Amino acid sequence: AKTLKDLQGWEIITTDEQGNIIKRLRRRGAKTEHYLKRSSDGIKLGRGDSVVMHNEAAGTYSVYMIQELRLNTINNVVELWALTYLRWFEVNKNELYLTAELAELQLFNFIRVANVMDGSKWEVLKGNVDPERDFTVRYICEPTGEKFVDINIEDVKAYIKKVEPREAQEYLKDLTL
Amino acid sequence: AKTLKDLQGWEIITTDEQGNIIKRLRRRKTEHYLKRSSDGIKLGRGDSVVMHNEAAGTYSVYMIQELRLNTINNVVELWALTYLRWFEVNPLAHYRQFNPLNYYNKLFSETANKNELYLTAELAELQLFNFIRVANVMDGSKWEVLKGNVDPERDFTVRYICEPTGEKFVDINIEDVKAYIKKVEPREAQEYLKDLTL
Amino acid sequence: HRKVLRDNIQGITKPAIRRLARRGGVKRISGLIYEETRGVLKVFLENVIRDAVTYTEHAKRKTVTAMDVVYALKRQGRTLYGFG
Amino acid sequence: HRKVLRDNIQGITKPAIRRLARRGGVKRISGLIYEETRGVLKVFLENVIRDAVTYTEHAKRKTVTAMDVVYALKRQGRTLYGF
Amino acid sequence: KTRSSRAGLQFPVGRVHRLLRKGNYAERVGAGAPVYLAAVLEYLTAEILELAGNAARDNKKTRIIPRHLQLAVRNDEELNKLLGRVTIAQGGVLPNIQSVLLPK
Amino acid sequence: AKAKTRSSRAGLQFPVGRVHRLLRKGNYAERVGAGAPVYLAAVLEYLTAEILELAGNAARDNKKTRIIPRHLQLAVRNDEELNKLLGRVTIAQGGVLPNIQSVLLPK
Amino acid sequence: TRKESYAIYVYKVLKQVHPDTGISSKAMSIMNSFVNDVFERIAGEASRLAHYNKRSTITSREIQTAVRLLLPGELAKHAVSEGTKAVTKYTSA
Amino acid sequence: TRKESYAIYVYKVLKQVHPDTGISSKAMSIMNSFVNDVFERIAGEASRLAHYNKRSTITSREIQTAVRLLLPGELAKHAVSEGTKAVTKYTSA
Amino acid sequence: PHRYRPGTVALREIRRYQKSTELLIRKLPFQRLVREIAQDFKTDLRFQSSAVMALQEASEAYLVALFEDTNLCAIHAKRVTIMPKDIQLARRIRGER
Amino acid sequence: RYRPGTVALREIRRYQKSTELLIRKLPFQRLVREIAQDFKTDLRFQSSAVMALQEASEAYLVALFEDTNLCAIHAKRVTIMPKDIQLARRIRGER
DNA sequence: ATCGGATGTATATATCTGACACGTGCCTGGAGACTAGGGAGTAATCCCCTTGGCGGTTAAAACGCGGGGGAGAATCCGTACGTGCGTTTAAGCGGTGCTAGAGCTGTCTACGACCAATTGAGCGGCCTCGGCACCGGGATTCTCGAT
DNA sequence: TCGAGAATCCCGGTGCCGAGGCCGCTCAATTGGTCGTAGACAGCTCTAGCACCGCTTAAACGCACGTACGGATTCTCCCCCGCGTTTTAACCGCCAAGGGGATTACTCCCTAGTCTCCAGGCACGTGTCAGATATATACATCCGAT
Repeated sequence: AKTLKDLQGWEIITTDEQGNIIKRLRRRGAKTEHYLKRSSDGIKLGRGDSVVMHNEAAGTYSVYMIQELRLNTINNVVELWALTYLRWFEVNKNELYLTAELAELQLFNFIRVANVMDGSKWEVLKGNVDPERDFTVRYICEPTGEKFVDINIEDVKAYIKKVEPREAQEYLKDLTL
Repeated sequence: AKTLKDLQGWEIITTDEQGNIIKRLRRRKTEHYLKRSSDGIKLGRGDSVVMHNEAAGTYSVYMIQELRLNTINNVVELWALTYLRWFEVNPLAHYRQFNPLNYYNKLFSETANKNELYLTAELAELQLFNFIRVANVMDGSKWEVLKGNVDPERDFTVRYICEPTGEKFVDINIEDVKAYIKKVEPREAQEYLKDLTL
Repeated sequence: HRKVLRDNIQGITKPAIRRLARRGGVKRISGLIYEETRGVLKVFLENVIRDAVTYTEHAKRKTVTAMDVVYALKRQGRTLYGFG
Repeated sequence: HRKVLRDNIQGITKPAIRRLARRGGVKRISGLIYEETRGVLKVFLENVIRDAVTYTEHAKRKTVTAMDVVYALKRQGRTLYGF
Repeated sequence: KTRSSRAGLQFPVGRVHRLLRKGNYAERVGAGAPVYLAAVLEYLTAEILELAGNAARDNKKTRIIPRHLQLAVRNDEELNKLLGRVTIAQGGVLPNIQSVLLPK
Repeated sequence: AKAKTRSSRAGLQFPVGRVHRLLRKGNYAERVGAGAPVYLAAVLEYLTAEILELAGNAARDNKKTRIIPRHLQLAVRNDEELNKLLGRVTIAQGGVLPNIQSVLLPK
Repeated sequence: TRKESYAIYVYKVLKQVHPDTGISSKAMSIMNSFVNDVFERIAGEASRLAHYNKRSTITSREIQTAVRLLLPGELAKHAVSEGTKAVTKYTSA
Repeated sequence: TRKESYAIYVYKVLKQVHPDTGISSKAMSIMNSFVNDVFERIAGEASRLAHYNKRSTITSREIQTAVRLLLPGELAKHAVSEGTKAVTKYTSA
Repeated sequence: PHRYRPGTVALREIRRYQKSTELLIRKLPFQRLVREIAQDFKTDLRFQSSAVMALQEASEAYLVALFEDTNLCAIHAKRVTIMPKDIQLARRIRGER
Repeated sequence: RYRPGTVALREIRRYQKSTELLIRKLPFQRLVREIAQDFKTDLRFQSSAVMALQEASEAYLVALFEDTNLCAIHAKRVTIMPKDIQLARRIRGER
């Protein structure tokens, strides 16, 4: 969000490590995590969560993975940093591809929250598939659309949730060379 | 001088080696002095002057050592080493270093010379509205060769260098002091004359 | 989809660090020196570029100009001439 | 006429310099260290006091106050708190 | 009802505004700058005072002397980076002896 | 009557009116006396003349009729006081002075 | 004459973070010098920011950018946060 | 639009010091940066001087004291000279 | 087969790279490095040519000065070979670590 | 009697846990006045002024001694030498 | 290694004391209520300059190998520095006494801000030529292995 | 310390693009006033900086003794330099698209300004309690004897 009137439907929730927090004094060795809750139905977006956004620049829609949550930058009250996915037409139409290319998302383009699984979970759950909600991610490649390296997407979710962004980004960069 | 009109009767002249100037850029040391225009009286480094000390009430002789220019309070500052009058010395120190307090005062005031000054390593800023005339300083030999024609206001002699407290006298050539003041920068000359008596 | 930039710190080649040291009057260079120099240069550039992007963002611009680098350097006590 | 203050840099005694070095984590001290330290301290105080006296004279005062010293120290990149 | 009371702070928003207006920093000063500036100063004072109080209680002293301030500042990385070229009077130094100089 | 620039009254080349404007509107003080711009412009012109003299000597030593930044770096770093004034300053395209330690020399 | 400081405010802050803790007069002067130093740093940086962009006003935006330039690490985070809270209250009351 | 500089003045001073000597654009921009840096330094020091003495005006005395604070050694002396001359001419006209 | 002794070509390179002012790092790798460092602050940034040129000027200046200090630190240990310990000491005295 | 070095380490710990000034007040005040005598004649100093001067000087010298100790250890030594101070002041930029 | 003596230190408790925390009068600075002139928000448009691409050259980078020499380890010697102990010195203190000068005040004047008319100084654009870059050819100055 | 080989240096020739001079042409510097207040300045108050005296005793100085540390010295291993060969991607010239940097114009929001009103915070004063100081008592540590 740029202004304060651009996130009226949302709310910023702060957590110590896993429990809820609502405080000021910089505590020693306690890094605070942030996420944002849409009050319309209490939808929570934090690090690791993959979302679907309306990409009006391409005419289609794009899928991202929230990596970092900058609060109160010197231009945007909230900056949503996310890794980009490569859709099917940039290389099964519900198989995505992770990239280290980052992007800044604005909340007014949010649609739903993508359910990303691997190959085993994709074969296990074939009869109950939703085209606009469930996706599978097996590889990670470059933004150009080549050099595919298979990786468990659940482990990547956990690692983005755990380690700091400035380290995981460089980690994902050197995974394809 | 504090303001410009405080030196209105004077003029600042600078010479580099011999010639005069009426420079801007630096070059590979300029000397400054001030001339009274009513009679062309030149005060430079090493020159001895007499000042009206309105604190003691009498007068006091000084030796110009440095000529600071364009300070943040004075347009021209006149730094000078101080001399010691015959009544500003310690009689006990001279009677113990060379050989009841009133008796030594008697001995000194009767036997000493009225115009024998002594240098000091302490300096005092001078102002031109207390200047009288330029002093002529002799050494040990020239004071004895010139005994008959001695102006009591223009002729003085200095043989020893001592501390301002008036003790620990050390003799040195006063003409060599006049030369050494003009030769080297004041930062080193003041230090040298300071450690001559410790 | 812009071109992915990775391992560009390796672009500071060994002969480049060698030339920089030769200008600094260094006769012999240990092996581990080059990696250390790459790290130190990364730290320096990170600080300067973070401050310059702060200046650019404050001006509500998307193009980092030379004046931003100059202001960041002068803020860090590294005043640079020749760019304004 | 005050007694001439001469070679007061020698007043920075050897035990005082030794204490300063002990605070700085020094175990063994050479001989030339003492005169070297006297010179270093003399240059330091020369610069700082020259700036402080410039500040005092600009205020048309004859007394060097604490604010002059704090301003000089700040001007030389050695900001001092407490005064 | 002072502006410091309206913004829920303890530092004087009015005095900070006066200092910004008459400190020769710019022709005009917005009415939101003193609030933000006083809030930041309050946070910094709070951080230093809380770390100094911790160090003082660890020294079994209920009053904060400059030594507690120096300990709190030099033991905190970001505070020490904030006061790099700054000297705290009556603060001494942190106890640190090199591992080379330990006896054998 | 007729106009007359203050730079002519002071006998300088640097602009006295521009320095006066930069001082009054530069957020330095409430007001600026009429003597500050003259003094400041004079000091700036003197320092510029010093730099330019040393750099022109450095340019003539290479038998070049135009001053390049290398000449400025030579002029600044070979002068003690100018190098002390421009201590924390980087002159772009200036290079370093020809200097090699004693121990690194061949034996 | 009266020469003011930041004593009472630092005392309030100290009693808020540590209710049973006093402070010496020397440490008081140190805290006052620290406050004034940080103030002049932030104000100079905001002034430079306004001057670079040909603006004539020190808004809160310049203060926030100056804080992000001067305060390092997590201090820069929390401080910004605190700066945003006060403003939010001030525009409400 | 117009953005001014010290190019013509630096060129005048150069032709004074070296009549038939030129200067490249990079060196010209370096000279402009130097002039602006010295300006900022002296004007800031004079500003802080006047602010210390509860003064509201920047007189040439503040510039002189700032010069003696900043410029080292003989560079100060000559500079003060070159300042005073200018002033004494301007105050005469 | 003519062959120079170890250290001769080193001193010749010192003299060769001390009398010139050209940038000693390759330009395009440096520009890509600057962009890779800046992409972590704001996405899709643009740079004036003068911006990356000033960055490279300042970077090479800082590295040359640090190398001078590091060589002084190596000589102080009675050595002619700069080592990471010398760089660490140099940046410790400067206050950079 | 202790080995040479034990009393020195005890001095280190003592002077690191304390914050008192390590230089005598009156000789330092005389030094300050002597130095100022070459700048302006007949100057006066508040007690707080000379005290701030002494605090600044002591901080400067102790920090310089820490850097000098590092300079000595870098050369595989445990004794500080004048070349260590000179190198430290050179790296700092004071030289 | 293990154990006793000696040394200085961490530690427990108690005792002054002067520095700190709070009470009080008050006055000068901050708030409330308006107004106004301009700075800043915001949209529209020109156009500059940033991004990107492609092909060919080749100069720089990368790799590898011989080997000189530099870093590092281990040794030996002299001496410089640490550690106590007794003697010498003056720092520190705790008062008094004074007076120079910091500090506050009450004018009153000269000097600087502010605005309107005028222009020529300093800006941007436009050639255009010569100082300098580029390249080659021959001379000079090293470097290094040995008669 | 004498020649063969190899870097650099200096000079002649050619071409190029950037430094310089000049042309209008906006706009900011000048001129010419008026008016407001900042500070120059003499005067009074009175703060505190200078000077001093003697006493106590902690600090500094000098000296004896010994040891451990710095510095010189020899030897050795491997690592970094010189140089040759192969590979690569920097670099230059030329072209095209358009993103976003400036500039302009209109509007209106905001902050300086003032006048009045009042209370927040400071100078002053006072009592009293946490820390500097002290004495003594375990206790860790050092260091040599065994």
